[PDB]
Amino acid sequence: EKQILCVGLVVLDIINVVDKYPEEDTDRRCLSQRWQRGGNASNSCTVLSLLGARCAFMGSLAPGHVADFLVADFRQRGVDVSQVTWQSQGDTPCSCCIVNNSNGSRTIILYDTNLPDVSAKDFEKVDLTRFKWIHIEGRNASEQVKMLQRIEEHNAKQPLPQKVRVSVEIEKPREELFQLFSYGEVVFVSKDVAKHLGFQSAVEALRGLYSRVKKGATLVCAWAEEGADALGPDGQLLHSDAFPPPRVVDTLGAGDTFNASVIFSLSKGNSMQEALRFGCQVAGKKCGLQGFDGIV
Amino acid sequence: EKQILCVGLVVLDIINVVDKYPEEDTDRRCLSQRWQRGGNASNSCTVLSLLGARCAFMGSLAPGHVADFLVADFRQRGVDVSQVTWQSQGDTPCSCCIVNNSNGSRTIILYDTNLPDVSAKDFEKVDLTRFKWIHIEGRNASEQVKMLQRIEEHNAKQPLPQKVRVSVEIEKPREELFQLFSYGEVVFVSKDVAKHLGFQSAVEALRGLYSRVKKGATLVCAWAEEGADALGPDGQLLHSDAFPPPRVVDTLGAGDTFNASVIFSLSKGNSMQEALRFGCQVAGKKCGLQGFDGIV
Ligand SMILES: Nc1ncnc2c1ncn2[C@@H]1O[C@H](COP(=O)(O)OP(=O)(O)O)[C@@H](O)[C@H]1O
Ligand SMILES: Nc1ncnc2c1ncn2[C@@H]1O[C@H](COP(=O)(O)OP(=O)(O)O)[C@@H](O)[C@H]1O
Ligand SMILES: OC[C@H]1O[C@](O)(CO)[C@@H](O)[C@@H]1O
Ligand SMILES: OC[C@H]1O[C@](O)(CO)[C@@H](O)[C@@H]1O
Repeated sequence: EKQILCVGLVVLDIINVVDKYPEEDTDRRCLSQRWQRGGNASNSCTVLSLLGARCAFMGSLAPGHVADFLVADFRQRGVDVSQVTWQSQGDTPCSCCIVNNSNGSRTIILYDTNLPDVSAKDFEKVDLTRFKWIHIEGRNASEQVKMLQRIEEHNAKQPLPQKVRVSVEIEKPREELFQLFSYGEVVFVSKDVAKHLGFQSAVEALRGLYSRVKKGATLVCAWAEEGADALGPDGQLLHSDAFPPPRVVDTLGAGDTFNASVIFSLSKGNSMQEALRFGCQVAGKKCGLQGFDGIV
Repeated sequence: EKQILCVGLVVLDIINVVDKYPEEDTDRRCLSQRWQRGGNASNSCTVLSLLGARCAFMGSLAPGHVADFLVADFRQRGVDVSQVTWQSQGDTPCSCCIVNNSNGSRTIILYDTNLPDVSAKDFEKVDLTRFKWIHIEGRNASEQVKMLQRIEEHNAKQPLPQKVRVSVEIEKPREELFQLFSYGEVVFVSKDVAKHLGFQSAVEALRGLYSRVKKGATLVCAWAEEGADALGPDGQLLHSDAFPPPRVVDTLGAGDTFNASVIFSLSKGNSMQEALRFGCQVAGKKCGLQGFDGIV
């Protein structure tokens, strides 16, 4: 009955599949175009739902056609959005994406602004006993640090079988987000963050960044087509190769698929080695199809 | 009380204003992004409305969030959409547009498909006495030829002050569309069509293509920043220079603005020379602002 909660961003992705990258100053038909619910935390809710886990999303929405599409899509997947922060006004962000079918490239034109992120005041109203796992996409670090501290104070009063497991994603190389390294039992660190901090390989990143994580936590670093690596308190450097499809056609959300699949596998009691393998398997399969529905 | 009717395409334009053309395989914020009702005939209704003429739109829509946005926008402008053909199913087309603020470039990723165009059976239900002018965007020529013939049969029974004036646009270089040359009192021919038919200047295009238009009609050929030219039955080659803004920032719909402004000026009894001038003035002003609302 307990759900998995993901806190972070939801956007509307308008995805244009093309057979060649558009030439500036021209008009040309795409191969296909679709509206797709996006955002890191939102995409991980999609994959968790497809994998069979009841999950909830916490993010910001503003009234309009965009939010109406997103709410209906959330409902279709069975993702709980009762804790979404509804802003009085604003523009729900929309990403225009160009997916080149010929070379597998992914180009994202991101919205110029975002709605205000979920506040710690917002998060304080959440009944934490509803959830066995809470994943936070690193965005507004000062507010999210307070959220993570609230979960720690909650867990201090709970016995072992009723503690809420926590994971965080640190994807953008913004110094403020690095306060999140010291929270959660699993920390997903992006390749962009690793390179920004001076590491040019997943193995180097784990060795160099492990001192930042909380006592007993596991650091996870996915490295695109090179697979994914992890380092936990037992001191073993773990690695899974990627599972590339015969033809890479859609990598948008592949990292979100990896994140959700690792969470799913760990929530079912699997080892980090198996969860890393499972995450690359599901994410690699996703890269060979459009959207997420085909991962099954 | 009589309105102007434009028959053709409506699409949803998602317009991304950027400071540099997006690099393939990257993510980057735009300067701004907006939803804008688009399509040639639909854009001309917008400009006609802003210029103060009551107008109506005839096109195809299908249920969904896209049509809901478009219908509300039509309503905001006061454009009558009672004769829109509502399809039972389908995807209302959406164009993803990249507008480079630095060089004024316009890149359009067009939807892969379109809804079925308005049929001659659809158009037969329209009360032609409602309209003093009917403009047809050349799309499904075999059906639109029947529409134009119906207007001719209607006008044959009307006295001089009650005849419906007709204009056509021939924008795409598709051979089937060239059946429309012989219909209407004003024929807008695009630069792309002129070059496809072997003419590299507006003046050459008018001289070489005038034999195709109906007896007494005027052929109009706009040539982007070179202005616009026209040739009517008096035999005088007319030309207006363009009226470029201090900085060209948004040319999407500039041709639709020119078309509507020429129609507007002619409907108010002005000469072709003045209507050509007026069309370049309004379209040139449009090129210096986003969307159409600022033309005033
Ligand atoms: N091009 C690719 N080919 C095969 N697998 C991939 C590819 N990109 C990503 N993956 C899979 O997805 C995971 C996450 O990659 P990441 O680099 O974080 O994705 P994103 O591009 O979404 O940020 C990898 O660990 C791998 O399992
Ligand atoms: N780059 C530009 N600078 C100035 N005026 C322009 C420009 N592009 C178009 N116009 C104006 O708009 C009119 C129509 O141009 P056209 O080439 O048909 O537009 P479109 O690019 O929308 O097809 C021109 O006759 C001119 O009045
Ligand atoms: O940065 C936000 C972008 O990233 C994604 O979440 C994919 O991971 C897209 O759905 C969204 O447009
Ligand atoms: O071809 C259709 C495209 O052209 C426009 O009508 C501009 O003239 C756009 O609004 C639409 O996306």
